[PDB]
This record gives sequence, C-alpha cells and structure tokens, in this order.
Amino acid sequence: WEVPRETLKLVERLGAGQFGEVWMGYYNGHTKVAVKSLKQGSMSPDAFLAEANLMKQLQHQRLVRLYAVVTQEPIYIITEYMENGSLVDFLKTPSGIKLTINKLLDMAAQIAEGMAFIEERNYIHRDLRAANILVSDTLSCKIADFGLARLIEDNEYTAREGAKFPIKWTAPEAINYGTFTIKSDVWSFGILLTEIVTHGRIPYPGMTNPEVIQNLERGYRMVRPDNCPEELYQLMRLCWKERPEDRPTFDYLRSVLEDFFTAT
Ligand SMILES: CC1(C)CC(NC(=O)c2cccc(-c3cc4nccc(Nc5cccc(O)c5)n4n3)c2)CC(C)(C)N1O
Ligand SMILES: [Ca+2]
Repeated sequence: WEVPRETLKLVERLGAGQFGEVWMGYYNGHTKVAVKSLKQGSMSPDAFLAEANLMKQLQHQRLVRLYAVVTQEPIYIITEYMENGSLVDFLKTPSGIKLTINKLLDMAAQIAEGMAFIEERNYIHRDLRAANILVSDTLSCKIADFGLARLIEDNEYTAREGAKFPIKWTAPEAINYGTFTIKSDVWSFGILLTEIVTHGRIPYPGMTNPEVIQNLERGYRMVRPDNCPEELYQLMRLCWKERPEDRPTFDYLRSVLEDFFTAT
C-alpha cells in the first residue's frame, strides 16, 4: 500500500477543506489518480490514515478504491479518480442539469447498491450526503469519504459526546442521543434523495437547524421538493420513519429504485 512520493505528480487542485486538499494527479506516469493531502496539525497522521486502513477492508466497485498511501508528511491517500467529482456539484453543471429523472433514479440506485454492501459488512458511514458521492466519466457513482465510518459489532455506535454533525442529514436519534446505526444512514439517504431531485439544493431550504429539529419533533418531515415524483417522495418517507427499526434496508431501497427507473 505504501509507495514512494516520487511516483506521483500533482497537476490540478480540486478542493481544500479544513483537513487537507484533494488533487488530480498521475501515478507511475500513465495512471490518473486522486491524491488527498493532510494539513499538518488538522489531526494526527494516524487519524487521517485511518480512512485508508478502512478502505482496505471495504472494497467494492460502488465504493471509491484506495490505491496507496505516503506515510511521511505530508501524508497522502491515493485513490481511484472520479472525473466528474462531487455529485452535489456535478448535478448543477450543464450536464447534470439536463439529466432526466430516469438517470437520476439510476444514480440513486447505484448509491443504495454501495450502501447495501457497506450494510452487509457491518459498517456505518455516518456522513452519507450528496457531497460525498463521486461521479465517474461514465456517470457512474461511488461512495467516498469514510472518515466517520465505523464498524458496528453491537448493532449501534454511540458518538463521542461533543461530536457535531450536519443536522439536516442526521437522523434524530443520532442528533438527540448520539446513537448511530445503519438505519441512521438510511435516514441520511432519504435526505440525499431530495438532494438528487433538486439538483444539489440544500435540504429544508430556508430553514434553520433548530427549526428543523423542532419540526421533526412535531412529527413533520421535509416538504415535498418541487417537481419530486410522489412515489419517490414516499420512498423518501420510509427512510424517515420515527422508529429506526422501521426504516428499510439499503437492498430494499436499491430494488425499488431500480424498479422506479426501469419504469421510465
Ligand atoms: C477538472 C474539473 C474542474 C474537476 C472537477 N472536480 C472537482 O472540482 C473536485 C472537487 C473536489 C473533489 C474532487 C474529487 C474527485 C475525486 N476523485 C476521486 C477521489 C476523490 N477524493 C477523495 C479521495 C480519497 C478519499 C476521499 O474520501 C475522497 N476525488 N475528489 C473533485 C470536475 C470537473 C469540473 C468535471 N472537472 O472538469
Ligand atoms: Ca458540463
């Protein structure tokens, strides 16, 4: 997994974030790759590398593939390259905008497919959102960013108190109690789905995070997004059941979604 840093040539910078940059580059000359670099101090090298250690365990076509690491500062994680970058952004590009509901549903089923694998392997992602989905040059999607991912032996993960999460994507039980499960990711997927029909629009447009929390306590869910197919909205609804155990599996989601876009 470890390789010389001299085997890479960084070309374009793609993002920067609090914890480091993402680069488009070349490995051993002819291979296009993505390179994630760590900001010396944003977190320990091991903490950064923990993502790689995990990608070694979670390999699947529908999941971004780890290539190698450079374990001397600046630390690098080197991976498969996704030409179209982040799904939130791509959906807004001239290409993404012209995408038919049929293709969007296809992309949704691909994401559920990857999560089903993650589910099968007893992992949780905990950060499932459109930003963390990457699009290839053939418009296939792969899950990425397993920084918050966790192996769940006893059905549930209990977040370190003081941990802050994207309220609008996070399941209530996780927000209020800090308890995460795959059912908790299923909730995030529902929010992801809205993010797909609205071509990368923020969930709960115009609302504050506390506003959202209160509404969910009242039993409200997100208002029907504009131009959202009703059958898709109701599937979005399953993901949002009050009881985590009543939310469906990712394999059920895939199956239905595959049905939805086969029906168009
Ligand atoms: C050149 C340009 C303007 C780049 C654009 N992408 C971006 O701006 C962009 C911005 C931020 C991130 C990424 C991107 C692409 C990609 N692949 C593979 C892997 C990663 N990361 C990564 C790596 C390891 C772990 C992880 O958890 C994420 N990443 N990260 C791309 C896309 C278009 C406009 C078509 N093209 O034309
Ligand atoms: Ca375009």
